[PDB]
Amino acid sequence: QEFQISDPMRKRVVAYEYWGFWDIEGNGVLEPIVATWIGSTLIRLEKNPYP
Amino acid sequence: KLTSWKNELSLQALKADLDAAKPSHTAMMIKVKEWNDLMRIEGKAKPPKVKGRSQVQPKLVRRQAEWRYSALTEPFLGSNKLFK
Amino acid sequence: KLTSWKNELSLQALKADLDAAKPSHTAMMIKVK
Amino acid sequence: QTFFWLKKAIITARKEQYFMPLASVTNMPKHYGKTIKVYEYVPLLDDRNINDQGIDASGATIVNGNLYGSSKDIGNITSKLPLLTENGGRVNRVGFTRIAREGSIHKFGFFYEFTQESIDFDSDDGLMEHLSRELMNGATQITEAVLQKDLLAAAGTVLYAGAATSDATITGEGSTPSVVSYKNLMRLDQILTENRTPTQTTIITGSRMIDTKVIGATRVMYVGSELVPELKAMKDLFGNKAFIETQHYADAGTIMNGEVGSIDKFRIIQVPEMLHWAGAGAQATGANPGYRTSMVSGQEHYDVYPMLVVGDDSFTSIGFQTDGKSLKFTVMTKMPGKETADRNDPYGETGFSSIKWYYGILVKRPERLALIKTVAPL
Amino acid sequence: PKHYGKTIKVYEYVPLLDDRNINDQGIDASGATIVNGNLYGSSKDIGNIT
Amino acid sequence: MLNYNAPTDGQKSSIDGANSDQMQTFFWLKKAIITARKEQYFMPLASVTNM
Amino acid sequence: MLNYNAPTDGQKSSIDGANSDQMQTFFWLKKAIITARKEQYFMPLASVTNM
Amino acid sequence: FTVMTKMPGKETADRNDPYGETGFSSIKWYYGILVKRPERLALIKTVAPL
Amino acid sequence: GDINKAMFAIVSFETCKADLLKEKDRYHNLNKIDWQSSAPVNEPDHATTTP
Repeated sequence: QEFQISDPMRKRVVAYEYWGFWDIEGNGVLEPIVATWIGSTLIRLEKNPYP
Repeated sequence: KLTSWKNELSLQALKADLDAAKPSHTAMMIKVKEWNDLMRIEGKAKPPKVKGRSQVQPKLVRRQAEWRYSALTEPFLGSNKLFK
Repeated sequence: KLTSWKNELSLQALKADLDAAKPSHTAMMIKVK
Repeated sequence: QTFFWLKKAIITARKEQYFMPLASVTNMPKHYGKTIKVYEYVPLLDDRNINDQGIDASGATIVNGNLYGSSKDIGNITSKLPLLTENGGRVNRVGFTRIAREGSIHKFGFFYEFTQESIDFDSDDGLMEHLSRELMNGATQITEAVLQKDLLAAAGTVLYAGAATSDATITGEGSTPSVVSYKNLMRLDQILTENRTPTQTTIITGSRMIDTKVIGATRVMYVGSELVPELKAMKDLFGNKAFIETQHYADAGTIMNGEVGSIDKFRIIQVPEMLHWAGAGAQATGANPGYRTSMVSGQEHYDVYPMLVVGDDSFTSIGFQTDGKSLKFTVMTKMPGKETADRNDPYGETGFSSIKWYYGILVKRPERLALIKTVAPL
Repeated sequence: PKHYGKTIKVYEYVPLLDDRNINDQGIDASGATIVNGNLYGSSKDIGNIT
Repeated sequence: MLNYNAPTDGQKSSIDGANSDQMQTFFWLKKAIITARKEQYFMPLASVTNM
Repeated sequence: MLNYNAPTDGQKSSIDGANSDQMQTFFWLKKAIITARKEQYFMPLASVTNM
Repeated sequence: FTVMTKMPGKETADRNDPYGETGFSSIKWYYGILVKRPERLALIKTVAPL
Repeated sequence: GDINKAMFAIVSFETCKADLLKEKDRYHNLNKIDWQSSAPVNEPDHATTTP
């Protein structure tokens, strides 16, 4: 519970990820997306990369 | 705004979905914890402590799973190649 | 300064990592004993 | 003692909350105390620009640095114009001022206890899920109530109806009852327009369907469920009906959630949980025409109802590790058992579940919060 | 189903904040015991809630 | 028990000595609000003649 | 004459009004001052014995 | 030196403190000496200048 | 739970000055360490079978 590395570039911070379908264009067609956020910051948001 | 899509999801919608899905997951995990408790002899499994009597409990579930582990792991490790 | 790196680790960081990691090892070694 | 249980419990839903989504979130980094401050730069000509840095055209020192305050008088302007001569030098000087505001954070929480006998011997399965759901619903309702109370207390523009001038002077009985009138809505609109408050909506022009009316309201008003019967029967200045229901302009317009109609330049929204001061009004005698009262220390007193309007960028929600939403809850459950029983309870047969959060609000400019206090009918 | 008499029953859960929730498990902020368990009932007073 | 108390209101956190106090107590956004220019109506009407 | 004056010691700056004060009045290094461990001379001599 | 520490959180929540805002760090060790040849230890007692 | 994802690993061993002198270039700053007087092997944390 208490372990912390000295160097901040090696600190471990919990992150969340979301895999799901969304209607990106509002047209009624659902498409897969991926989104990653830490805390209250949305750091990445894009379509599904895997073929 | 990260991208150029017409409809942007935003964090609030995603967190609404998470907070909707969470109650079922929390109710589910209690059963998993109970099964692990039966396996490892903790929680409800552990016998009560009495000063003048024993508190031993032989491990049945652990034993039954102990042969199954080695029975199942072997076919995946029989050859140098894994995929055909 | 031993080497020419722009950022050097220094001994304080190393002992900090050692003292941070040691408590878990202490709790584990009891089981092996 | 043999009964057949339907195994489908009767459960209600959670209160819909309208004030919380309006808020905007400002982050507080940790290790900075628990207070936020900002600056406001007052313009040159406003009244608040008080400074001892003024020289008029004649060259003398004068008390007021700003050339002329927020005064529309022609004579005053003609008196205080900055004039210059051919051989000008050291003629006119001005100065500026900045103002600071702050907000802070508080802390809340509550918990409950259960026993393992309760969760085991009970006939109804899924008791735990029910208890957790009820707890979370209660927490959200409490949060929204706190936010609404703070907004009502921090209001800047207040318009008492009728002839009263305080909560105590609000009354229904008498020659001049204190109820909403069309002139009051017009006056509130005029004040808000003067305050440069940006308009939330846009004018709805006509449609092609038969029996369709046009509405030119540009703002949003929040009322309780108690005022709506009073509002439905208002008459405008000339005498005809004032309220315009939603079915008339459902086409050619977008009906927002909870909207009941539109009067003058306001689209009325009905909030289920709207708070009212109880007994704040004057004493109620036997001449009550049918307005709500409340029992205050053995005396009947009238009731006061908020009728709130919220402008744009009036406030933000201070967020301390509050994540995306304006509030973040922290909940932990300790399942009862002997394993937990080590120090306090030798047996440890009771568990618990606690929820806590940090709440804080900052009002940047309180001149865009408007509020009309009135009594409401039975 | 048979062999259950001629009676059927259900359970109705009441939320935390309604006044029907008459229980005896309250502790106030100071730490003392209080008469009502539910924080505040259906009441919508500013003063009572605050 | 080490506590925080209130750095303001004339109280001290227990970590702080007799000679010290907290360096930072508030947070500053560095974004100050601005009042927009009053809009003009009579100016567009006027026509210009050279002198 | 917009003067900085001396914000600390109670002499408010000229620009500030009757409600506000200078937001920052000092710079903080964030690199504290510490002392090292005392050297040990008798500890190296001793020897350890399990029991 | 056997060092134990419990940061505030779920693990330090208990019936006395249902929410849990506390903590502690502790350090302990064992000690004892056995003297095999005390004749070899030497000492001189004297006063010292100011 | 994976050795590959580990950031660091620290190992303590017994060595003599001849081992360090076998490759002079690798090691610097050997004069400060004493090699004349201290002759117990008593470092507590290090566990060894040496008498």
